Amino acid sequence: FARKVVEENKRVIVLFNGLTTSKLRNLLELINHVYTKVYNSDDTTLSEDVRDELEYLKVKFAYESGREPAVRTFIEKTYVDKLVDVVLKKNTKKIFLDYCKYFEALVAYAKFYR
Amino acid sequence: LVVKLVKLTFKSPVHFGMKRLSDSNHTIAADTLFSALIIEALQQQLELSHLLNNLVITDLFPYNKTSYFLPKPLIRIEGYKAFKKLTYIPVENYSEYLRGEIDSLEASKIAESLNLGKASLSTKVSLQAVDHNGESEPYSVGNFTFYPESGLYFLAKGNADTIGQLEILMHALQYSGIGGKRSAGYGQFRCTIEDSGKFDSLLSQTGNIAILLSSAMASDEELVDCLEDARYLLKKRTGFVQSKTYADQLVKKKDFYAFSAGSTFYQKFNGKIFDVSDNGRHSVYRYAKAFWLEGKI
Amino acid sequence: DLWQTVSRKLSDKKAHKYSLNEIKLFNSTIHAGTQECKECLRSDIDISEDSLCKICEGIIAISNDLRDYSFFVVSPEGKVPLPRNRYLSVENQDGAERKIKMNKETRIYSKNQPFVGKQLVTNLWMCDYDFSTLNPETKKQGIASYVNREVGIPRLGVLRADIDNLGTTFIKGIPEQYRSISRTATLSRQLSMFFKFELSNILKGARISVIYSGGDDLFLIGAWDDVISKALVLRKAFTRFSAGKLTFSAGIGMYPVKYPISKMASETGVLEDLAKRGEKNQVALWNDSKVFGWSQLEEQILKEKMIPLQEALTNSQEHGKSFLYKMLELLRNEDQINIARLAYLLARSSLSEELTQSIFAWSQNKQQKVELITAIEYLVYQIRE
Amino acid sequence: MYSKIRIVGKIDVLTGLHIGGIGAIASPVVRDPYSRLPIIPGSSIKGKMRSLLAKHIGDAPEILRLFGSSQKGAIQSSRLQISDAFFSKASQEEFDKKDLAYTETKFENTISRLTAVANPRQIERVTRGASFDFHIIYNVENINEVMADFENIKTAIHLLENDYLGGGGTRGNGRIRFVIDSIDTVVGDFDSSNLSIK
Amino acid sequence: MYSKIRIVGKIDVLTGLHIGGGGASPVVRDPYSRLPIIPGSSIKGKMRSLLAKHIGLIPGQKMHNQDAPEILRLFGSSQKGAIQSSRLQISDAFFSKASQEEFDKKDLAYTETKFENTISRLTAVANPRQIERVTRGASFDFHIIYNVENINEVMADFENIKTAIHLLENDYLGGGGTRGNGRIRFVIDSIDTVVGDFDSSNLSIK
Amino acid sequence: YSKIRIVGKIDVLTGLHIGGIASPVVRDPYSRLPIIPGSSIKGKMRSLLAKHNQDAPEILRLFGSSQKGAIQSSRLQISDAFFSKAS
RNA sequence: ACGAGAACAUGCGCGACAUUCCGAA
Ligand SMILES: [Mn+2]
Ligand SMILES: [Mn+2]
Repeated sequence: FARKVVEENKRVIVLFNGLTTSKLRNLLELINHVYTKVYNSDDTTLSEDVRDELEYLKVKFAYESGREPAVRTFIEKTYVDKLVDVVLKKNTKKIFLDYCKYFEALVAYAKFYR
Repeated sequence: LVVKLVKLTFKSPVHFGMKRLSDSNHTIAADTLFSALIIEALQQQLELSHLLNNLVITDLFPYNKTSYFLPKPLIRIEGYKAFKKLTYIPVENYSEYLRGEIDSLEASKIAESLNLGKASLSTKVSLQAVDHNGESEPYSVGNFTFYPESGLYFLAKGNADTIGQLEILMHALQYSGIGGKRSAGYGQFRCTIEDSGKFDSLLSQTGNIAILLSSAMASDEELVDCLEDARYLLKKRTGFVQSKTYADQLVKKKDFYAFSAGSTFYQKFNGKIFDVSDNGRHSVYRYAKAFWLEGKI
Repeated sequence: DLWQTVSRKLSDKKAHKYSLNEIKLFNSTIHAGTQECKECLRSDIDISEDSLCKICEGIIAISNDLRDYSFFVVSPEGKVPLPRNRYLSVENQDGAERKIKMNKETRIYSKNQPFVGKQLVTNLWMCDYDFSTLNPETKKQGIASYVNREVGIPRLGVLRADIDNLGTTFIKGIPEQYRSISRTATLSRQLSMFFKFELSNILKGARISVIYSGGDDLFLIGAWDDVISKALVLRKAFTRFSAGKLTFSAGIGMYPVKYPISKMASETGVLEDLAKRGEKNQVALWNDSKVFGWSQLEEQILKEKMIPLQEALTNSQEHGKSFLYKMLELLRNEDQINIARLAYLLARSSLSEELTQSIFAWSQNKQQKVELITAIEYLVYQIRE
Repeated sequence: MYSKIRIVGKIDVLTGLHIGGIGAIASPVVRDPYSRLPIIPGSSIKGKMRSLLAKHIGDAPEILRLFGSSQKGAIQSSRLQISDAFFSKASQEEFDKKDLAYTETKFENTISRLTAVANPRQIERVTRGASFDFHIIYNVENINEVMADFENIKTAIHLLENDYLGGGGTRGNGRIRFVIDSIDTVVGDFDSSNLSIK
Repeated sequence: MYSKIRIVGKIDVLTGLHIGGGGASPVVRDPYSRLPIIPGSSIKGKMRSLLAKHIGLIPGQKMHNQDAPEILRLFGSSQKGAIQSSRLQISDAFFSKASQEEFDKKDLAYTETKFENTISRLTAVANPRQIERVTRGASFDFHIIYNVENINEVMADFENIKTAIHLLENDYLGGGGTRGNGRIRFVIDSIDTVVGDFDSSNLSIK
Repeated sequence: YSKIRIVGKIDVLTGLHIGGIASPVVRDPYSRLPIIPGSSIKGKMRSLLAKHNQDAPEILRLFGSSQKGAIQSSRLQISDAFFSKAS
């Protein structure tokens, strides 16, 4: 699915209405910082501290959407905002790692199509 | 006599050498296993009379899931390169092969259906000289890694006490390991001894032709009546004596030429435990007794 | 049927090779060797100093003479034994002429020679190609000189070719109306003359030594890339020589110097056996996983995939060897995530945009990703300081 | 009568272990041909324990009778049969989670003394969390030398824990730690309840 | 009797520590825990390079094996025939758990993306660049082993390790270094001869 | 080979900004205090010294050179200037 | 009395050299 959304919003190169890795570096730095927290803990379920921090990730997602319009279009089309909801709903490490793999595949295809 | 099937599942890669450390064979003849049993028996302070006089073992043969492989009979096939390259034939297909009923395609499929392991060549160094102002010696050890469901098996004929002794010896041989680098991690296995049901059916049949199952050799008297119209393969059984007692320095055994497994004879011959030592402190035994599996050609 | 029965009688002879007396005398050994030759590993024959059997000592003495001279004189005095109480030696034109003058019933063989004046020589068509003998510095180390490279992995390559269904070609290939002793004998001579004589011209200029050509098979040891390149040149030339109608399969191995000689030939023989499986017109390259077609290896693996990668990476300051290794790691696994990581790796790899799309397309489809892996591996070996 | 003692346990990797030799890898580690899992050869364990025990003792009769000998006159069968340490099933499942590769590529360089330029290198190493099931068989040829030999085995294993296994472990690699799961006499009447390693 | 002197402690990163590695310039991380690491080759190379310069460099040194005999003895030599074991073995210094829990408070990321740039002298335009650095609050559990081949030469060698550690404390361990990165301070938790009877009580490297 | 260590204090007279609000000043993550990167100092002194990779040979040895075929180690190692505890 | 038996794929090696988050208000 990650390859599809990048394909659909790839325009001639303008991606996600002008999204670059510099626009996403604030969000992804938080995402991989959260990734190392989940990676280290050997728990089948997300930690309570991680859950509150992921809620702050949701807040930062909206903050970056308001700041950079390109990031806003990137989030809505991807549903990465909605994916941060379901991982908190399931509250499992395995679902979250699938979400991080989804975001990593997202920026990977985003760079591939640029 | 009673025929017990011994299935050897190997934990680690095994180094079965033909003439070189680099060689990686998937099987050992009966002479190699029998010498392993004699070495085990002398270690465990057991008696050698049962092994030397009553035990009739066969070559270690490949086996994988839902199949037991027997050596290719050296019969005339009445696409001929398919049988030439064929080595092992499953037991369920063994009765068919002697009668015919096997096309070149079927034989080629049988050879590729042998899922017995994968050979390789590990390269190692000898830093003994490195300390003494020298250079490392890179030497190669060829090893064979059996697949998870694969391994080697062999059948044993003997009395109750001969088989019972072999149950003890095989249990001790699990941890000595068979092969050529068993003190360097190559040859560990676990063996289960069970009464053979399908093999007893195959050994019960009585055809006109007799098929060797072990690396055998007839004495002078028996070679007179057995060699007529025989189709065989003389293999040069060579090597060094593995013993701390035989001599101060490691020396080679006398060359012994024995028929390969699967050689077909119209006259059965009982082999012998030939002596291949030369004025050593003890007699080196090279097993050449014959395990006969009769068949209808 | 006449030829099938002759070979059938031959196979019956091969089964019962020995008789009662010969078998007994084999097992009638008086003295254990307690000393063996390094090469032949024979203890029954008398071993001299340097720990060499008498036969192999003569074989080594034949070497350093086979390269220089072209006359093999069978004579009462020589280096290696031959039947009828004769021996074989390799001498020059003057040395061979001396030997034949001294004692009669002496045969002299000339290798690949054009017809010359009246003499008792017998023309032998033998493939003696050896790139090392061309340069005196490399002549000292025959095949081990191909290991010496300025750039590229030092490994040698071993090529073992074999014509598919040659026996079926002689028996069933010739139709009934065209089968005869003369028509068959022509086919034997054309196939023989291709291997014995034409192989030397095909492998010209390549770091390759021809161990044997002889009728149906082939054995060459040389530089790993030269062996692969001349395997494709030889396959193309064999298609021209045979005008189709005959395909050969080959195993190609990648073995360093000091690799066991028996293991070099055995493991490549296993590869040729793998290429002999199926429709038989295949080449087994390096591992048993790379059993490609001849057109597939020549075109899809090398020209279509490896060459674009080499040109792209040469244009940059460094010849890759770090993107290539990371590409291989991401191509070895079947995970969906590794595809995305490969996409990111290609994007950051700083090569042309249409090539990254091509590499991504190649990794997608099975039987096309393995071609990409072999293309990367060939390129990686091409650049090894 | 003759006895055999089966020491079985774990070789936990403490730092990336590289014992040199699927595709093209820069300085690859030795792997099982079938499963393509990194392994620790028994000859590598045997050689490193023999090397460290030879340094500790000082060939010596203690080393020769423990790791085997072939010298003229004194041919000693090797009592230690150190099998290949294969990648454990537990560490395979543990590495499957986290989708962590069993081996990692370590990037280094060599800054030249003459020119101060860095020439990069890559050696593949088994990742730190790896664990190898080691299977050692000690052949009790002497019931009087077993206690002294098992003291030597413990000394050689203690040295090996403070040293590195195969590779450039002077620069970090190869560090390992042994764990003994059990020491049970599989063959013979000899008892190993008193016997222990580490 | 073989003896080995184990030196275990911490490497406190006074400034951001950037030892490069595989995947804008990521630091080398231990793959098992995904925590930043200090490879033992980085430590051994920096100590050897600094100590060899301090002792003196033979002019036109084409190889590392042409170092001083004190350097070759301590860090190993590879000359044909005259192969020297390395008395000092330096292991990878992993991100300590003590510092990891300390970084868990304040929710530090174990790393920082430091934004540098280059101002070209001609164009006077800035070319940005991002390099990752282990945060200055971090500390790495470093573990070293010193082989004892000559008892007589231990005091001289541990003086050389004292000089090497002192030199490394002033310089950097990896990365820009002269631009501020890589500053470290060695903390010696304990010294003990784990195997061997050698007396390491009267031994110190800092 | 000798090492001479210059420790001191750089007291800032005006509003100092090194921005790695349009641009927040760079901060040491551990203490969240402002920091003067050592590369900011070293680059500024090197540029001013050059004015007063191809530079004068005196500057090249002082702050380092990476010329192909002739690499000179930086005799100057400017480190990050952290926020003073006293200040 | 296992083409055996002995044998560390091992030794040396910094992911490093230069690089102002800067010009404009
Ligand atoms: Mn053919
Ligand atoms: Mn052929």
